[PDB]
Amino acid sequence: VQLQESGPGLVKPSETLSLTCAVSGGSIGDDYYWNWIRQPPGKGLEWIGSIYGSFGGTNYNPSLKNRVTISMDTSKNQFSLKLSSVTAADTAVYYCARGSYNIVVLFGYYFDYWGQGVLVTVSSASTKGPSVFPLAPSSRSTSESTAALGCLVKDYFPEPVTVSWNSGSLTSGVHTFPAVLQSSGLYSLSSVVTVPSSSLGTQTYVCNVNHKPSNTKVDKRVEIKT
Amino acid sequence: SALTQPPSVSKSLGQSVTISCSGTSSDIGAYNGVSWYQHHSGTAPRLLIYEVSKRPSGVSDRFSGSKSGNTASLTISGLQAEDEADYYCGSYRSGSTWVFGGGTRLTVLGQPKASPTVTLFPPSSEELQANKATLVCLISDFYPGVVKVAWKADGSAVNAGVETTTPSKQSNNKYAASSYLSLTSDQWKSHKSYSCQVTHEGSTVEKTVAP
Repeated sequence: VQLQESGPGLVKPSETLSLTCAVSGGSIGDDYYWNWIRQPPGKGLEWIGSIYGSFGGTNYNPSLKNRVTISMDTSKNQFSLKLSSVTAADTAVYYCARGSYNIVVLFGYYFDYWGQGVLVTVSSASTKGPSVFPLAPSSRSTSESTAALGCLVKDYFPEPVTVSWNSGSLTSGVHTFPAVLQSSGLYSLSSVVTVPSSSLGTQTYVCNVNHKPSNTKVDKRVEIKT
Repeated sequence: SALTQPPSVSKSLGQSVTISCSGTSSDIGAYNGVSWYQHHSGTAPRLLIYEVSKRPSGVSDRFSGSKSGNTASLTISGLQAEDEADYYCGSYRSGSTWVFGGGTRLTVLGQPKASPTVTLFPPSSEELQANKATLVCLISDFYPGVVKVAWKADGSAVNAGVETTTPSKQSNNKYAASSYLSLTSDQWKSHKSYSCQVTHEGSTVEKTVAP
């Protein structure tokens, strides 16, 4: 059973946030509660609302019910969220989640299976795709017979960017560092990987930079300085 | 809020902690339905406890839960570094809604001191063509999670152009952080050397790059 959030990471203030949760590994019309829960930065978890699989009845967080509609489509096997008149305080990670129950009036229900979370940022500022530049291998800070190399992922907005290496077939010694935020309003981060010095020249190294908020992907080849 | 937890708790390695969760008679005291959740930065909340004291398969023995009246409690024994996280209680509430606690941030004290490895990269040729230069200073494998970074240019202090991130935990329970020096290609080429200096627990590592 798996849950997967999708939707725009960017939404203008006053406008309506729309997210969908695609449910796999189990039907969505079974005996379950389907939930939206968010976490604004620094704030804690907050239940948004739920819809009941078998009958479609909804319930909402009292202080959000006038702004929220939760829907479900039994074909497509999805449920979804719409949040109206959004403001900066709705900037949050949104999770979908399954609520498993026994007898609600005795034990309530709980959240066993969760999505991974999608960040949504409320902001008038426009989308900005990253510029990617190589970090040329250097051996001085790693162990003997190895070197570290990576990619600077520069000037994007909003979060997040994800980096993988050689299309996910290189996962050993990978470290992607948390983003930094400039006064410009843009983010940057670096991803590095530690590899054998002997393989430089032989093995090609490529960082797969993924920036879904701008629908941009960059596969950057990392070379030695000529 | 709406269910009340301590903002943070700090205990030493091996010790045991208790996280409390004060709610009401329409929640915790109305049902056998308080759940607990572990939330590591970057991944989704993980169910630790459901129906007050039940553990799902895969949750360790060291985690237990109970309740007395309107207050629920989560107990972790044999605290390890990995246990550092934000912990939430939550419950069904009469009227068919659901409410979370505010969350407790657990720190586990007493971990071994680790000095940072420092990796400094020069700007790429490609970026220099565009008349800008970003020096990338990556700081890793340090504990505790606090460093001070300083940048020099031919031995002279730099204050403008610099942005440093808040330390964040790696899988191995040590800390990582990065610092960025944003220059123009003119600046970069006009100095003989740039330096990244990381001070941790009274000790300093310095890496240098050159055009």
